[PDB]
Amino acid sequence: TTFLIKHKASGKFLHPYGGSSNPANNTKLVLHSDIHERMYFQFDVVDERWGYIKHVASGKIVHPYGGQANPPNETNMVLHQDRHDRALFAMDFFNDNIMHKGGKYIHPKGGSPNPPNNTETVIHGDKHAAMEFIFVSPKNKDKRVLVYA
Amino acid sequence: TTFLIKHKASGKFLHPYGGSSNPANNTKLVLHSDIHERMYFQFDVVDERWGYIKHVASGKIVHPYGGQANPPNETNMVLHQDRHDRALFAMDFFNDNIMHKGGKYIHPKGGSPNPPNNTETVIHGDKHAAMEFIFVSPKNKDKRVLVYA
Ligand SMILES: OC[C@H]1O[C@@H](O)[C@H](O)[C@@H](O)[C@H]1O
Ligand SMILES: OC[C@H]1O[C@H](O)[C@H](O)[C@@H](O)[C@H]1O
Ligand SMILES: OC[C@H]1O[C@H](O)[C@H](O)[C@@H](O)[C@H]1O
Ligand SMILES: OC[C@H]1O[C@H](O)[C@H](O)[C@@H](O)[C@H]1O
Ligand SMILES: OC[C@H]1O[C@H](O)[C@H](O)[C@@H](O)[C@H]1O
Ligand SMILES: OC[C@H]1O[C@H](O)[C@H](O)[C@@H](O)[C@H]1O
Repeated sequence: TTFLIKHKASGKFLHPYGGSSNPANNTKLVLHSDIHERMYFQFDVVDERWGYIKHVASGKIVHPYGGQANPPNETNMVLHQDRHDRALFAMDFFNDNIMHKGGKYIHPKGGSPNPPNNTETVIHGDKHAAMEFIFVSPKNKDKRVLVYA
Repeated sequence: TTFLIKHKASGKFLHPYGGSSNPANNTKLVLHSDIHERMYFQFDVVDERWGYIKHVASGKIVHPYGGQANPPNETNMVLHQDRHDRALFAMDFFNDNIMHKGGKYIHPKGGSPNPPNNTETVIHGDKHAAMEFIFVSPKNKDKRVLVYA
């Protein structure tokens, strides 16, 4: 299932910085208000809840920068071609968050409920309203879709 | 995906009372330690998180007895052949519970974390350790499996 990753508090979406159909390895993931095919994602299940968050246009997936199993707070989120267990996430559509295998979450850097366009996303352990995400239809940005199959 | 519904606190499983391969409509759902093909379930997605919890052997699905949209606390869980929106549940594999569309959860009657075989299950709004369930492989009762597809 293809979906948009929507920051719940702001309504902005996860994008590769620059919006390329083929971002280079280690391109940062940011929040931005635009909708287009280069901010579409899919989720590839690896082990029950755990899987890869895949940028549809390029096939690269979401990583903590440097590929840590236990990335520290403020580690940047990036896209990278590699597939390994340090790029595993769970798409928690009940609590509305995205958790890395190490137990921390994807946040907007700085934790704003209304981050401006091109705000970087990072790992952080905190849980609060400004780190919530919902997963929605590319044809209807208010319609939640099931990302697991 | 076929799975066992395992009460987390006790390790007992959801069964039709009596274990029939074709339980009559309104047969109660109980907790019991046995494993066999007549306590296998599947989840049929209807609307994102919402779907029907299907008894594999019979094709009947889980209902609150009486089929109310807002069943009160202590309403018995049963199997019934009917499909309608009052038989919609979400299988919350993040918080480890089963939620009815009306917002309440499946519980062991009376709330014991170590209830005896043939304990009835019921609707109740409370959240606590004794209403947690996990969804596991029929071939390995300790291995969580993804119920959504
Ligand atoms: O019947 C189920 C209920 O049993 C009560 O005794 C318990 O306090 C509730 O939280 C719920 O578990
Ligand atoms: O950084 C993300 C941003 O990149 C470019 O500016 C694109 O034009 C936008 O649509 C958006 O994808
Ligand atoms: O930035 C992410 C990137 O980090 C390191 O370079 C790892 O070796 C890669 O596999 C990838 O995880
Ligand atoms: O960078 C993310 C980080 O931003 C701020 O420091 C917030 O207080 C934290 O809760 C977290 O959201
Ligand atoms: O009530 C459930 C219970 O019913 C019968 O006793 C069966 O023999 C058991 O395996 C179990 O299914
Ligand atoms: O007990 C379950 C049963 O309850 C009532 O009889 C409803 O009308 C049926 O569809 C079914 O939901």
